[PDB]
Amino acid sequence: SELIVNVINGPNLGRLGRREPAVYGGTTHDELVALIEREAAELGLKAVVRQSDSEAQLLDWIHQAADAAEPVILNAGGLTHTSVALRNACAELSAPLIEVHISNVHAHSYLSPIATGVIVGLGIQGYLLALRYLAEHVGT
Amino acid sequence: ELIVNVINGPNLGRLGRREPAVYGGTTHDELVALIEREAAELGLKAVVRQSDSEAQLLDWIHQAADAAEPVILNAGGLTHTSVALRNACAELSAPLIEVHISNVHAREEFRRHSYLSPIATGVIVGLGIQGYLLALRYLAEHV
Ligand SMILES: O=C1[C@@H](O)[C@H](O)C[C@](O)(C(=O)O)[C@@H]1Cc1c(F)c(F)c(F)c(F)c1F
Ligand SMILES: O=C1[C@@H](O)[C@H](O)C[C@](O)(C(=O)O)[C@@H]1Cc1c(F)c(F)c(F)c(F)c1F
Ligand SMILES: O=C1[C@@H](O)[C@H](O)C[C@](O)(C(=O)O)[C@@H]1Cc1c(F)c(F)c(F)c(F)c1F
Ligand SMILES: O=C(O)c1ccc(O)c(O)c1Cc1c(F)c(F)c(F)c(F)c1F
Ligand SMILES: [Cl-]
Ligand SMILES: [Cl-]
Ligand code: NA
Repeated sequence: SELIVNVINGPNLGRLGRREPAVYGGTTHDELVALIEREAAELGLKAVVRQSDSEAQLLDWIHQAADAAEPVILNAGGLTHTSVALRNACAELSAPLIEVHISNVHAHSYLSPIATGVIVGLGIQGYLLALRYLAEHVGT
Repeated sequence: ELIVNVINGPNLGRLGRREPAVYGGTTHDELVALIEREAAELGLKAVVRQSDSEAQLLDWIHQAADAAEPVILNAGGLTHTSVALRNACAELSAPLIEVHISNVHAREEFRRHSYLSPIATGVIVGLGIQGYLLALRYLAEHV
């Protein structure tokens, strides 16, 4: 069966493509969802791509990915340097966790120390590169 | 076509020989071939070089700066320890992608941080040797 991958975007990402397109790119979150779904499907993956500004909703999704042993690509957005609850929930995942940021945040994520790996600064392509890693490192 | 420089620092010459259970069984020589194959596939040329010498790495980075070529850099044992390397990289006009095989944020970061991360285009850590191939894909799509 095709590998289910959850792609979770946190606060601010709802404004992707609308807010500061000269910094984070012109692609909207809707277009990002479609691009990720297409590329995942090409790789034999099923991407479940969601955005929320609610910490509670993000935790809720992470908990389901934990129980289901499904990989997660997480861009915590505005919660990246603030939510300990996200860190704590992600610590319970039993499949890979790839943290992704569009911009190079380094120019102290709670998530990075507990993620499998991290991709930052590579734009929206970072999500696609994370998919390609998972396609090669998680089996069906 | 585009020429990409992959530069590997100290320790990376022992890839596949040192702690293969941690960094993988693929040797640096085999990594070169994997990178070369992927660059052929993507329509890029890749030059892959490794040295344990900081001075040698600085020379290669200065040369990439003068040539205006992109750099994929795994500073290896110099990651947390060479300001000079960062200064050299600051003069690169083409993209700079930092790659680490291991997730450096998980293993040994208490005080110390990568010097390169703030000035890199982007960073890939923890994705194993595939991280190099992923960085190549980024470069192919971006010039
Ligand atoms: O929401 C954020 C920032 O709070 C975070 O520090 C970086 C971040 O996670 C990233 O580079 O992916 C993301 C950056 C960011 C924004 F900061 C923002 F305001 C947006 F509208 C947006 F689409 C966007 F991607
Ligand atoms: O929370 C859920 C599921 O319980 C529901 O069946 C679908 C659902 O509401 C949706 O497609 O938006 C959502 C699916 C879902 C998950 F099931 C999940 F494990 C995630 F990690 C996740 F990000 C995600 F979006
Ligand atoms: O040389 C290093 C470490 O000194 C560095 O902290 C991380 C590092 O840059 C990375 O994960 O890519 C690299 C890790 C590492 C090693 F630490 C090492 F001893 C090797 F033989 C090796 F091949 C290797 F990749
Ligand atoms: O918030 C805490 O201090 C804490 C204390 C005791 C615990 O058993 C515990 O799990 C936490 C919360 C916590 C994590 F869940 C976790 F995954 C961490 F990496 C962490 F540092 C942490 F501290
Ligand atoms: Cl890609
Ligand atoms: Cl790949
Ligand atoms: Na495609």
